[PDB]
Amino acid sequence: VHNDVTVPDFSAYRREDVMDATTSSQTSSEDRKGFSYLVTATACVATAY
Amino acid sequence: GRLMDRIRKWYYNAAGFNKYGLMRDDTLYEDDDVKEALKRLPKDLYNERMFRIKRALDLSLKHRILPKEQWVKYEEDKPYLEPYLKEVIRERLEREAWNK
Amino acid sequence: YKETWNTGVILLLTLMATAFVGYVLPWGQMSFWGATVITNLFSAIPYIGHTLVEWAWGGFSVDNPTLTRFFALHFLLPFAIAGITIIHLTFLHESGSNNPLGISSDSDKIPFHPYYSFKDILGLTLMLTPFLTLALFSPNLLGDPENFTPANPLVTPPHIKPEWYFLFAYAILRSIPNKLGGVLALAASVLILFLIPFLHKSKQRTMTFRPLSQTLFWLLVANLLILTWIGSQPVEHPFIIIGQMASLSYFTILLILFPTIGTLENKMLNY
Amino acid sequence: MAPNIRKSHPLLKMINNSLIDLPAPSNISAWWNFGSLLAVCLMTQILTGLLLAMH
Amino acid sequence: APNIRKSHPLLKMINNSLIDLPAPSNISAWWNFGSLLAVCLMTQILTGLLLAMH
Amino acid sequence: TYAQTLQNIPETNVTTLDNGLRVASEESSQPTCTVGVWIGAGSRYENEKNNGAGYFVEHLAFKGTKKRPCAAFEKEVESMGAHFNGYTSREQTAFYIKALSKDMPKVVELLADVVQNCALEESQIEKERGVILQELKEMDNDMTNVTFDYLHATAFQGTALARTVEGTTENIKHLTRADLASYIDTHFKAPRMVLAAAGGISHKELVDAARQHFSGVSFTYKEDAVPILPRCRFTGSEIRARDDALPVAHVALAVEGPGWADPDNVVLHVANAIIGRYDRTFGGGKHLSSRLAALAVEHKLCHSFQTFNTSYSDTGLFGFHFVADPLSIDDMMFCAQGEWMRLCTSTTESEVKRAKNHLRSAMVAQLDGTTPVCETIGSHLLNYGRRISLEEWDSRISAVDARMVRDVCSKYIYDKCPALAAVGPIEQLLDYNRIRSGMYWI
Amino acid sequence: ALLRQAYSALFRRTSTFALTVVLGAVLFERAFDQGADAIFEHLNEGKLWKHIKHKYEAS
Amino acid sequence: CPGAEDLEITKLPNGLIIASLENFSPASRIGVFIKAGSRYETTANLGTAHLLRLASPLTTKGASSFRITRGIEAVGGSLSVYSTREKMTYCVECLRDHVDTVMEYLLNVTTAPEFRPWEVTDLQPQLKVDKAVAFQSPQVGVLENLHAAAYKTALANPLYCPDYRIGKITSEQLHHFVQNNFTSARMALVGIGVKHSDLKQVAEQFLNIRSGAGTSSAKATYWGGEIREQNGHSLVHAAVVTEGAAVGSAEANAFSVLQHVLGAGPLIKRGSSVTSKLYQGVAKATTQPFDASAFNVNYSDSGLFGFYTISQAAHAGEVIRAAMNQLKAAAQGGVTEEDVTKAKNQLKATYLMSVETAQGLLNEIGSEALLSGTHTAPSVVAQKIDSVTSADVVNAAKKFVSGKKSMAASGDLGSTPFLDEL
Ligand code: HEM
Ligand code: HEM
Ligand code: HEM
Ligand SMILES: COC(=O)CNC(=O)CCC/C=C\NC(=O)c1ccc(Cc2ccc(I)cc2)cc1
Repeated sequence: VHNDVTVPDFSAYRREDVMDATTSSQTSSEDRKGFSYLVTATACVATAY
Repeated sequence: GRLMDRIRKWYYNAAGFNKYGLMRDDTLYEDDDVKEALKRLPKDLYNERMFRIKRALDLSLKHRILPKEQWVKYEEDKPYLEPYLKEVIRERLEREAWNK
Repeated sequence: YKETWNTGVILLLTLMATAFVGYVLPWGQMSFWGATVITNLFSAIPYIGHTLVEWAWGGFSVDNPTLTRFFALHFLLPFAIAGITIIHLTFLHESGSNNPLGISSDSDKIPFHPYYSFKDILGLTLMLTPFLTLALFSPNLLGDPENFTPANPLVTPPHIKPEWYFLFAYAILRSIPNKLGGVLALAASVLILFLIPFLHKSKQRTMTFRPLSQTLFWLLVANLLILTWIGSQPVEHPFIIIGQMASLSYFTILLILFPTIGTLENKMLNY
Repeated sequence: MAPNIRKSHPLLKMINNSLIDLPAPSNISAWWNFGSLLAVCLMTQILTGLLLAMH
Repeated sequence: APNIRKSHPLLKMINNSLIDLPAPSNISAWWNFGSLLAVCLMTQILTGLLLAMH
Repeated sequence: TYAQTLQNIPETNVTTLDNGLRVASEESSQPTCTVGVWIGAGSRYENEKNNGAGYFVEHLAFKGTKKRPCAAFEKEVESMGAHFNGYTSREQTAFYIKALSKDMPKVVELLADVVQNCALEESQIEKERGVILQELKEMDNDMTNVTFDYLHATAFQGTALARTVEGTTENIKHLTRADLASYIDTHFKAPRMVLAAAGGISHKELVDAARQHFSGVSFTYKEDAVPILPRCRFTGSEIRARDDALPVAHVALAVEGPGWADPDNVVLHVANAIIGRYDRTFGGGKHLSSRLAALAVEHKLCHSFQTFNTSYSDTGLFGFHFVADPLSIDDMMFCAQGEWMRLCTSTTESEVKRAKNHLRSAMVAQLDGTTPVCETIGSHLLNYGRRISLEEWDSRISAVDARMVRDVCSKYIYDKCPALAAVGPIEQLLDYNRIRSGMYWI
Repeated sequence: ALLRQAYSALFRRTSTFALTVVLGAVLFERAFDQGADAIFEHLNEGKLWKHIKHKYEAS
Repeated sequence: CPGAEDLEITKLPNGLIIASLENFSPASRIGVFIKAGSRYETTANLGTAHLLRLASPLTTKGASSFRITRGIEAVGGSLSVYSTREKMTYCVECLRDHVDTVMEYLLNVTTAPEFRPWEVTDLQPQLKVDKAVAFQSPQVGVLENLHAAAYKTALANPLYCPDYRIGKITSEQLHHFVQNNFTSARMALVGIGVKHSDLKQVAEQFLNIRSGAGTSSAKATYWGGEIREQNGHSLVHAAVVTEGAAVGSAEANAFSVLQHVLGAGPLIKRGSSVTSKLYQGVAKATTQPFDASAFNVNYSDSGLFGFYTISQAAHAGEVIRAAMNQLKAAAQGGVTEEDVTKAKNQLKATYLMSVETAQGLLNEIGSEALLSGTHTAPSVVAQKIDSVTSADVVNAAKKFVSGKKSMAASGDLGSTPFLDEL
């Protein structure tokens, strides 16, 4: 049945800011992305030059 | 006076698509509206238009035309599509002005 | 068939450019003075003008660097043409070939082979004859002889005219008495092809059934013939005025008389 | 699979999909020939071209 | 129709051979040389012309 | 006029008992009516050991009490024509009866008897055990739902919200009289229950009954306290259940919702109206106003699709679900994600003008009859903490315009990691990344 | 928070993301060049014509 | 500021009945009920009723397939067609300040359809579909057959265009179905949330299509045969019935009560329904899950009555047999004068709750307002209900066991019984 099914534990791989199943993941998003996006944006500058 | 009529008739014999057995509306370029109209044609009127063209094509390929006596005559030319088309177009014109 | 067409134009443009560079290689008097006048045409653009030319010549005036890089160009371009020809043909195959009557043909089609493979082999031999006939019995008919004299950067020949296929252009560039005007007129004298598709007003696709348009069409052809001839002639009366007219008339037939006759025509069929 | 080896060969299929089974108006004139000629023309310039460039 | 990445007789290609192309979820790094070889070719040709021009 | 018919609707009355219960109801003229208890309970309040109580209970809440066993209960109810039905979501259970305004009192008594003195016979449970277990082998073949559960199951993954309401297979096999009891005991408490009703009933006359059966006043402050719930973490992710043996595939995409309170939910629903929903039988056809509906038709994109704005106490899901053939999931998905973007970038005043009028009448049809009017009150008090009049709801809608929508949808949609749940022969749709990538620019 | 302010006013709008790489790279170049030039002219002190220059530059 | 009102009901010269009723709800719901349906279909033009139903959104002489859909959606409206074997119902819903505009289409759709050859042939494949969805419920498959297995004509005609005729219906056929049926005397313009002084101004000043009963319907001849459909499916559905009463014919109210007396549905979710003779009656014979109830339909010139079962295929037999013995022991003085007193409330109730949903109300007002141009107050209807005697009931139950019975099935009918074995 579709009931005996649950998402396994992705804590080993979770980003620290969203490891606690009781804190909104929406506060710590702005960052998680701003960053990966900064790597990205920078790489883009490196390329450009 | 009978000028326009005098004129139209001339041009008609001038273009000469009659020489191929083609009605005025057989020679219409098929844009989107026409395509649509042609699909609305009654089973037969379409099968007939078909022949006429596949026959005109066969001519153009042979380089010949129809004997004088089988040509279409300005007044016997049936505008079998003009009405269906104006409707497609009148229909479209709406959808377009309504999207504002 | 817009895409099939636009590619076409690009193709023409390339061929035009290709022959230009090829012609300079033999480094004859024309080659030179040709290479000197044509590239100089970009010097009409302001700011990046004089400067763009520099790359071209690879110097401050036509010299070796120009020649060698032109050879590179010429060697390469053809291939580009062969490439775009692939796009050209490939676009065409989405729609099928047009046809003389300008009406659907699904109602009756035939395999290219052997109907057209055979029609073409013959066509090829029918054109090949004259072209061999010239290149075998009168090699220099179409070619200027001035180009049998090694380039001399110090003396531009008195009787200077480009190879025939560039005369109409030449004539127009020569029609407007202004560096820029001439260039522009020129630029548009060809670039106008891109517009033809949007200047179609007739309810029918081909001229076969539009005598009016037809006459206007042949008028244009002949108009072109003249412009060519005019290019063959020196800048003097009457020629100057004749050239000027023919140009106006070229542009006008394309920009106004075709669309206008085109419409009128429809109203005469009662559409 | 496919029967004949002219419609399933990722190469041969092309010469056959664009030069043999290609559907064409039963009535195109002679003004449609120039297309090919232009191609034969190109392919030919290139030959004489290399041959030349070799000297 | 719908998207202009699958019906454009040109754009469809860059998308039919370089984007939607199905690839084993597991090819290694020894599969990379393919591209490199390509980038290698196109690159030689550039320096090549530039050179041939002198 | 519309504006006026709006303000004539009788103000909904409310009063509280010093024990926690709250009583409300809208008076009409109808000789018939509906009444019910709206408990703020559900699996959301369940844990790993008791997943399935709110359900196992909902199942026995109709098999009798201690005062009057099986037959007697049903018998007495049937014999007066009333209708007793109920349900239980993840965070809102409810038991309600439809009957003649005459029996207004006698009814309340019964309601008060199921919620408080539920029987719970040991012969009945071990019977309702075999049955729930069946309502599963069946509910399992309702893809639409097999999907929406999975969506929850990974959207809120790891938290309590991420559980099925019917609860696990193991739990329903082992729950005990004991465990059931507690659920009732621990959860069905007056300050968390709402007595709602609508029809030809007098407000006083109603409350009076309450005072008599819903007594049992409390002493300590503990009992007058509403246990605040642990927040549920949204997590961008996907869960793919494949079976190329199924006829169609169901997909569901979503972002984290705002949560009941937020005044933005209005804007959001206005949006969700713009894209609306479609389904094979819609006579609308290629002329429908929903861009997606239109495209969906033009290219045979899908058997059906729909927008949703599920809201909860603190959070919520916002997205859409469509069913399609294995060979169009893609195109479809794509067209959709696009319409979503369109929202955030170029929604016009016309697109919304229509959307509004639509939402407007949709909300009005939410109050079509006694049962649904009631349900609106039960749910309003329990969630919004009062009653929101159509006169209000309407004004809140007249406020929304393009600019509003564009900002809100950007606010909740634009560049947000989504929750994805797909079910069926879903090979053509295939990449979280690619999907993520579809969350921006267009 | 810099990253947040970053993500909000820069890396979000695809339009401004780009506008950043541009005005960004700009600074990067200008700066990088200087550094490398300096790290280099420094590792080769008194060996570059720019260093010997004054022994003949009659001034 | 608003209060109470009265239910008006004018009747123009041509016979176009107008039923109003302002209840000040924020939303109106106008409709056009019509004596139409697959009962006026002849062998030669079957399903033409059905298609006419989906052909609702097709262009009219005053509005395009487009402008009708976009024009209605523009106000948050809705347009739906509902029909029985003998009654079609076109009706739009919307907010009060817009009714004005939704009307144009409601009018145009039912009075001036163009049924363009193409829009039509381009819409026929839908029948294949619209039909396929409905039929997912075996509940409907057995009813189609019953009617045909209990009739010779009119009512025997299927509600969903038969398979063979999909795609062969014509524009001519549709038209003659409208010109010959949707006539002013067979039409009723019923409306809620509207001023009778307006719902009127429309019907008259705007409606055209002349009057006259158009084309009488083939009197319903009763047949009484059986149709067994073997399909390997897991459950066996079945309904055994006999001519019942007709519409408004006192003799119905009896069945309508004998309906509730045998148990016609549940009132408690996941219940046991003890007030259901039939149900309870079957449980005392069957061991595994099943379901049974009282079937009852009332048509203008006929009707049907019996029970409908659903059960596992192995028990299918006994479950049906028990369904009968429970109907005999009921037709023979085994009806407490009190069971009758209860079914009377259940019936008073059920009815009363059906007037809650704006849709449910507009249907009661309409049916009545079209079959007689009258409206029996709610206290009068409840009067004709209790005016039932224990005899009328025990008789209803008897009128059953004697007459010719018709049956219908579907599923693994391997252990299911034939009509002749009851
Ligand atoms: C090297 C360049 C070119 C080559 C080798 C070439 C070749 C072809 C070929 C093979 C065809 C198909 C057969 C035919 O209809 O003749 C074709 C068609 C066509 N080409 Fe070109 N082409 C070239 C240049 C152009 C140019 C300069 C134009 C005009 C701007 C053009 C416009 C077209 C068009 C419109 C067709 C459609 C044919 C039809 O009407 O059916 N092509 N071309
Ligand atoms: C694109 C088709 C081609 C055109 C339109 C073309 C045209 C020309 C022209 C106008 C000349 C000058 C001819 C003269 O001296 O009278 C020429 C010369 C030359 N072309 Fe091409 N050519 C083409 C392709 C090529 C290619 C593909 C090569 C080989 C890469 C080539 C190699 C040369 C060489 C060696 C010369 C110099 C020798 C000579 O002038 O005879 N050409 N070409
Ligand atoms: C196919 C890829 C290529 C390879 C594998 C390649 C390789 C080489 C090699 C081995 C040399 C001798 C380099 C040396 O002097 O140490 C060379 C020279 C040269 N190549 Fe290429 N080449 C390639 C393509 C081209 C192309 C496309 C052109 C332009 C048509 C070109 C133009 C030249 C020139 C001008 C030289 C002579 C000048 C020099 O030696 O630096 N090459 N190439
Ligand atoms: C075949 O090569 C030639 O005929 C070139 N030789 C000459 O033009 C010899 C005489 C030089 C003097 C003047 N030429 C021009 O004014 C002239 C003007 C326009 C063109 C057409 C053309 C433009 C760009 C381009 I790029 C190509 C063509 C060609 C030539």
